[PDB]
Amino acid sequence: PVENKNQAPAPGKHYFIIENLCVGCGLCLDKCPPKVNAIGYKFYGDVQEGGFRCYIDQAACISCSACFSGDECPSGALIEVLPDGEVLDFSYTPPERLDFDLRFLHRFHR
Amino acid sequence: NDVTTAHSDYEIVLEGGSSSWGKVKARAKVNAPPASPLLPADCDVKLNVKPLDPAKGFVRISAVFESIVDSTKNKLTIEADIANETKERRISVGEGMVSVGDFSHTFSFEGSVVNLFYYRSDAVRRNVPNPIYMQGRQFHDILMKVPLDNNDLIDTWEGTVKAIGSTGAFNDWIRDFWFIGPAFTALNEGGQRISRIEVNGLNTESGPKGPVGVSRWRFSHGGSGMVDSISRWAELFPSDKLNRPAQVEAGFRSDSQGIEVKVDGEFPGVSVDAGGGLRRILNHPLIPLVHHGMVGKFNNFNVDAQLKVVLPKGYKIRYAAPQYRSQNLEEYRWSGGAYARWVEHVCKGGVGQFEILYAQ
Amino acid sequence: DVTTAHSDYEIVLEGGSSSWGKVKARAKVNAPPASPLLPADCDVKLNVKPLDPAKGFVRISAVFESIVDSTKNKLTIEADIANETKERRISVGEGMVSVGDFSHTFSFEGSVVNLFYYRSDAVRRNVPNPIYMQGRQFHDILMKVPLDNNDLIDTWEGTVKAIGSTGAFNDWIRDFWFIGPAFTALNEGGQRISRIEVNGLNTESGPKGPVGVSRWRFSHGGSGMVDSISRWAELFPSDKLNRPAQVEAGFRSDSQGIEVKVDGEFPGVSVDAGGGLRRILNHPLIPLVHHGMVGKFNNFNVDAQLKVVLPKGYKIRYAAPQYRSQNLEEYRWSGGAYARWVEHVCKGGVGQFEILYAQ
Amino acid sequence: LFGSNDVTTAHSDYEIVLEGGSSSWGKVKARAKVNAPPASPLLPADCDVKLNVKPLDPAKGFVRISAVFESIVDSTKNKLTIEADIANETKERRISVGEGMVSVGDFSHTFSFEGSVVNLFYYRSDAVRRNVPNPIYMQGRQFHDILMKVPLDNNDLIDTWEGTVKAIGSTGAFNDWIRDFWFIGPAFTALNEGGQRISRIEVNGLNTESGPKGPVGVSRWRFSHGGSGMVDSISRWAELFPSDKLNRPAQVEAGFRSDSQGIEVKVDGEFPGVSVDAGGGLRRILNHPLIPLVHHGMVGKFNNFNVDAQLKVVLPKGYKIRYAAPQYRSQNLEEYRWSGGAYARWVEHVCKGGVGQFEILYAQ
Amino acid sequence: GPWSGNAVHKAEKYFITSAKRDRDGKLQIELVPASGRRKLSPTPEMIRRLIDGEIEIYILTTQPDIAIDMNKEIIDMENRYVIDFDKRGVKWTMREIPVF
Ligand code: BCL
Ligand code: BCL
Ligand code: BCL
Ligand code: BCL
Ligand code: BCL
Ligand code: BCL
Ligand code: BCL
Ligand code: BCL
Ligand code: SF4
Ligand code: SF4
Repeated sequence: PVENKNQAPAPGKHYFIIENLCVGCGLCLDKCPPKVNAIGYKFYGDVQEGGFRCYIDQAACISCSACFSGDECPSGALIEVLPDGEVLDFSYTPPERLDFDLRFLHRFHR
Repeated sequence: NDVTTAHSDYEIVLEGGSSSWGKVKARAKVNAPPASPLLPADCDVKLNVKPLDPAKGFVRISAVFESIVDSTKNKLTIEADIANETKERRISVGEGMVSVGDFSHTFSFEGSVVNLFYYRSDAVRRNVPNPIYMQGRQFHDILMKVPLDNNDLIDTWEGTVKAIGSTGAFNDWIRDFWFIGPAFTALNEGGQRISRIEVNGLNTESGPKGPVGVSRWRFSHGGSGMVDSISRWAELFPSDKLNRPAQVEAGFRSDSQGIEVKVDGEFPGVSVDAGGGLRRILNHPLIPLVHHGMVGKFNNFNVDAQLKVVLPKGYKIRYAAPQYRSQNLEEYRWSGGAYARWVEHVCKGGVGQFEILYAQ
Repeated sequence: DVTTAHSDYEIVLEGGSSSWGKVKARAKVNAPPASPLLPADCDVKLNVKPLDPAKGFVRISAVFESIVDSTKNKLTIEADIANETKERRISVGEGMVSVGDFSHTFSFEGSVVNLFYYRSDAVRRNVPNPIYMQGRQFHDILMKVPLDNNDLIDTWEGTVKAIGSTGAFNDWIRDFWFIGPAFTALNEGGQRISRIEVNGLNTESGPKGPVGVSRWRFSHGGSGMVDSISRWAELFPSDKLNRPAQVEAGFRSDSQGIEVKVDGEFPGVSVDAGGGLRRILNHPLIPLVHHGMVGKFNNFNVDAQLKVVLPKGYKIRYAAPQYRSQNLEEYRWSGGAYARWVEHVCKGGVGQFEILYAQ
Repeated sequence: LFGSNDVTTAHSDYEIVLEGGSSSWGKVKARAKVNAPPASPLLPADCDVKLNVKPLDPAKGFVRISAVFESIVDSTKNKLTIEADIANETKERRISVGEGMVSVGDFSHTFSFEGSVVNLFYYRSDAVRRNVPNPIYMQGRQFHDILMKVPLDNNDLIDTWEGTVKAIGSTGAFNDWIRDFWFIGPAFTALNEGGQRISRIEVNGLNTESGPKGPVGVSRWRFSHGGSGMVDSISRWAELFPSDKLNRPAQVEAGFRSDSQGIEVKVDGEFPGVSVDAGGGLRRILNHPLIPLVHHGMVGKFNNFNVDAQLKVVLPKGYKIRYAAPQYRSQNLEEYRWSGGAYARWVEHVCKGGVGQFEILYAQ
Repeated sequence: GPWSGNAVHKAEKYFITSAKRDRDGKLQIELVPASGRRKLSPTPEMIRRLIDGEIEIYILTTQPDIAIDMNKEIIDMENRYVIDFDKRGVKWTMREIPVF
């Protein structure tokens, strides 16, 4: 009989890099502001065999997190340590899955 | 004419910094009839929380339930002071008023809730990064006082005195009384088991303007992990995260033609740190999911849903499951597709997860 | 093909001097039944005659002839039932089961005290239409069963041995009581039955040899969703009964589908919701939920129509989704919204269909 | 026109290869791909279940089962391995001696258990078995007396054991509230929704013993699992246990992979109790246990779906199909394939939890 | 296979935080996966996984060196540390700040 009013428009930090893992691509350098210059190349030997790696100057590097948030690392050397101590290779790693294939017996994929 | 479709818009505006303090704006309309023998059923509920004292840890919450059912107006207003004494024990001091039609009774209450988890293993918290099913038990001890200022109310108190003093099985049937109708089913569909109550005291002292009936009683809620009150007790009460008066309005109107819902409000605790540096929009409490599925299974529907999560600037979503359809460079939008299937899932009682992980 | 259920419903009401009504319902659904035994052909005939309305004793004859898995089983009951008080009812009767070749007789004298948990005038004044009225039903039934078959004698000996031991036999008789999902239906309907109390298991001499004496009490629950406690006076219109009332309902269920035929002439179809308004009796909720648990199991399109023939001089005033068609004295609910409500109640929806008619 | 649009799709295949003669053996290969979201609060859940079983010497019986569950849930690796010798002492009792190990993420613990399960129907009437061809519902109750011993090598085990020791003595309501703990998730709902009732456990006294191979917590407890009648674990005690049919080893390599967009189920198995003899010389595929159907009903009613289901019963050359309702779609000379129409309706019925019959009677 | 989990790592990469040598040896040596959401302990089942090859634990450098001589003292190239003294363990090197 009686009802109340309604409206509803719905309907109608201290980042580190593991030189053992790093391969020296330098996208961290591109992700770093030029004013800081924290990422730097360190040369070890022949360039074609891996050669140079990259390093962070902890004093110069002040909590930008652009490198890791960009998630551009192919090698996973760009790691982030946390105040509690956990280490991150990637911002979000895919979950590990128990992989086993599906083949219907009567369907064409058997 | 035969098609029944649900049109819903959702907006989650998170705020920057460690504290979430998010705003939720939800609109919903569905053509399916409601599962209520009394129709039309209209309700307005206003929940406002205010920080009474940060040093004492006292928060103040006022809930105003205004409802119209079968042309009858009911109003349960309740102002309460919640205080976290310990991580297990919590205290409450409050006053309220229930006015149904011409009848109205005011109540006051002192209440201690002691929530104890059964298992405090470090192994589980060490292994599982996202604990959902946490069993436990909540012991409520409530001393509630009501002025016996009405003759019918006095009759109720007198009859209850004799009922308690006459039947020893009253502690079992009081659950049937308390869980009026389908509620008694829902507790079994949500993993909630309720122990027989214990009436510590049942006495009456008189105030100069009228008598006051005082009843102290205890009961034991028991959660098998699915219960939000037990498993998410810490996420339940973000008093430390609350410094600004938060508030939510929620009104749903249910004619036989359709149901219209509007829920607009800001509150803290929307996003919590799930570990790994990614803030997670909080896991869906499962009790609402199953209890709403109880009525949502009753009819089929087409799904037209749209969620618009407004991230604060500088943050990006790293995980969404299902994926967001469109992005406005700050707002992540889930419209249709597997999100529609998930909306169907949760409407009908599904407890599937919707992992929104976002980070700096 | 596709599961499409065709249901033709019609109710015809007398008015003023009678709350009586004649109901015809023909349902056919293509979905398979949820019976572990597949073929089930059951016929039910309930005939209530007013033996004496002044005494309150009305005689209910109930025959249930079922064929399940090529097993014919026939239950029959005859009971004189009378309200001693508004809270207590008393029944005296006899019947027998005819399961397959086995058949056993039972003479039952029962008393059901249906007490409300609370009876508040404050509740009665506002929120007028009471649906979820909670209460407790105390049933006390004395059963006399002649012990004739040696297997029956063995069963009697087994139960008298089971009551000698097994101190928890009263609680476990609940697990025995409900053959299948009925124990789940207890919670789905909201009723919680307490442990029974066996006042006496004894033998007694009689013309048919010994007669097992079994006096026992139990307690039907108090959620309020169950309608036995909520509408105690509505289910039993002894005063409104003056002629024999007859309901013949039968369902034939094969895996290909279920076909239901109901023809019920009964009193109590019209209840005055308010001054000057007559309402169709509100839907009981326990049947809705108990059949919804079963009907949720398959998706279906619905073809439903409801024909209401009123007493002459009455018109429909207020209605959950309005009538699709109106001939003089005849109203027809069909189309979209009524089909929505039918799909709602098939799957367990307890939503209302409030049809109010007035002179 | 039609209603209930925007349905998902589930594609399912089943194959039951029966063995002729007195051997009631069967080979069940099932596949399923469901595009509906799962009901997992920790959604990315993939579990592989390897149930091997071997015939130990049948002089006393004691067939040996070996279950390996490996479940990755929310990128949490869990593994439970149990090897146990089980023997039907009498028709009503069963006695087992076994060992096992759980391992979640990092924490693992090994247990050695012995168990006496006394299963009793609430009634055994000659009239019932005389009048009914097949009683699917049967009321009864199991009594498990379980003695489980766990070395407390890990500190988590020690803390939990101390907590349990304090709890069993501090609270007598423990016997009740342990049931609240016993159901980790919605299993408490499935208990009453499935017709099962669980009595308060009766502790016979859990005690610690000083073992040379680490201290061992030895807990003896008995619990009563009563059934309304739908429970396969009670009503079908004669079945569930190939007491004499295990003349050959048997295996199951089941598994599922569940994630935000779907569910992928693959079952390979060889079971000795697929076929049940019936009266009149007829043999049938065993009646479906109803606890699976009902417990699946809770999650099966969460989305509207259409099923494309195929089933092939590879019947032995010596048998011809009978009393198949729904009827067979494709008829080979020996094989029989059910698909579509009424069978699809039955699949949609049992996916949502409908306890319906699919009578398939094969005979000579 | 490779797509499940972090695609770089063949085995589950479990870095070792600097939990060390502060209270009776600190047997609760913190093992953290590349996902980093959980924080596990070096229980014998983790050692079973590590000897199974499914997981691989690695020691980092830019931190208080983790029981570097108490876990194992083989320092031929300063990275010959093994838990069960026959492990074939691998150490992650980070001369992050000390190098120019
Ligand atoms: C609901 C499931 C559980 C339950 C779980 C909890 C939880 C959870 C809490 C309490 C708390 C309380 N419980 Mg309780 N409790 C239940 C049943 C009861 C019953 C009863 C007979 O029904 C009684 C008398 C009590 C008694 C009480 C009080 C002692 C105390 C404060 C109440 C209050 O302020 O409410 C005021 C009224 C409301 C605000 C109305 C709306 C309630 C809903 C649940 C709020 C949901 C919030 C929404 C999702 C987000 C809102 C954002 C807003 C900005 C806040 N409980 C059932 C069994 N109880 C609190 C405490 O521990 O006190 C010490 C507490 O934290
Ligand atoms: C489809 C569902 C998913 C799944 C989804 C979830 C979700 C969702 C949750 C968990 C939770 C948990 N799950 Mg899981 N999980 C799955 C598979 C597993 C497997 C496995 C098969 O290997 C294991 C060991 C576990 C174990 C666990 C724990 C890590 C945790 C509960 C802690 C606790 O209190 O438990 C106590 C459990 C018991 C009291 C129940 C009884 C235990 C078993 C059944 C006893 C019988 C064992 C054996 C067969 C008997 C014979 C031997 C005897 C010795 C006689 N899950 C499946 C694949 N899991 C919860 C969590 O992490 O909580 C924080 C949670 O929220
Ligand atoms: C007396 C009630 C209890 C309590 C009971 C619960 C319960 C129970 C739950 C929450 C939940 C939440 N509560 Mg609380 N909570 C308490 C105290 C607080 C306080 C505070 C400082 O006072 C705050 C700020 C919060 C804030 C929050 C959020 C963190 C969270 C909801 C997240 C979300 O996005 O919701 C989205 C917002 C909504 C959908 C708006 C709902 C608005 C309506 C008016 C309230 C719900 C009505 C409910 C359906 C019906 C109640 C009818 C009963 C008969 C009373 N709670 C008090 C002490 N709260 C949930 C959560 O996830 O917990 C971890 C949850 O399960
Ligand atoms: C998919 C959705 C489908 C659908 C799905 C199904 C399925 C699936 C099934 C049914 C079944 C039935 N459906 Mg249907 N059904 C549909 C549409 C309909 C429509 C309609 C729209 O017109 C109607 C009228 C019905 C009606 C019916 C019934 C004829 C039948 C259940 C019989 C019953 O009453 O048992 C009532 C029986 C009980 C009361 C027994 C209780 C047993 C216990 C052990 C005893 C306890 C004590 C006892 C109650 C005490 C009584 C005491 C006395 C009062 C003194 N369906 C929709 C469209 N329906 C069932 C069927 O036919 O089975 C063969 C079934 O499985
Ligand atoms: C159904 C919910 C309640 C219930 C509520 C009631 C109510 C209400 C009444 C009884 C009554 C009786 N109950 Mg009872 N009773 C239940 C279960 C039981 C059980 C049992 C094995 O579980 C037993 C032993 C009994 C015992 C008894 C008898 C002593 C007595 C008369 C029975 C009769 O004649 O039946 C014959 C059965 C048939 C007529 C079939 C009944 C079918 C349905 C349930 C009702 C008929 C209406 C139908 C929908 C439409 C047809 C209209 C026709 C004109 C009748 N009840 C459950 C727990 N019981 C009566 C009384 O109080 O006795 C003193 C009474 O008024
Ligand atoms: C929309 C409807 C969809 C659908 C939607 C869903 C949803 C939604 C869900 C599933 C789930 C599942 N579905 Mg499905 N599903 C459909 C149709 C199918 C089909 C098919 C097409 O034929 C198949 C093969 C399946 C099969 C499955 C499983 C892979 C899975 C349940 C696992 C289970 O058994 O755990 C067995 C679980 C247990 C035994 C419980 C263990 C815990 C308790 C506490 C302990 C119990 C007792 C213990 C084991 C005793 C041990 C000791 C004794 C000595 C033995 N569904 C339909 C078409 N499906 C669920 C799943 O797992 O999601 C990940 C789920 O959430
Ligand atoms: C699940 C439903 C019932 C149940 C019904 C049964 C039945 C029935 C049996 C037992 C048996 C046992 N139960 Mg139990 N039991 C349950 C709950 C429990 C719980 C608990 C969750 O707390 C525990 C600890 C136990 C404890 C135990 C042991 C004492 C005993 C041997 C276990 C073992 O060998 O398992 C080994 C573990 C398994 C093999 C894991 C997988 C379990 C599933 C159910 C097997 C499915 C078989 C599949 C369909 C076909 C396989 C073919 C393959 C080729 C083998 N039960 C519930 C209440 N229990 C047995 C007994 O009596 O021992 C004396 C027995 O026969
Ligand atoms: C400890 C557990 C109990 C037990 C519990 C049960 C229960 C309960 C049931 C069976 C059923 C069956 N069991 Mg058994 N059974 C026991 C002993 C045995 C042994 C043995 C000699 O060890 C064998 C070989 C069998 C074999 C069989 C068949 C006779 C039958 C299934 C036929 C069918 O077609 O399956 C085809 C089935 C498959 C294709 C699906 C298999 C699915 C998964 C792999 C196993 C089921 C459990 C659950 C879904 C998954 C794991 C959950 C937790 C991790 C434990 N049982 C032990 C003692 N068994 C079922 C049956 O129909 O009974 C009449 C049934 O419901
Ligand atoms: S965090 Fe900032 S300063 Fe450090 S390397 Fe990255 S961009 Fe440069
Ligand atoms: S992105 Fe990775 S590989 Fe490239 S320079 Fe940075 S750390 Fe090295």
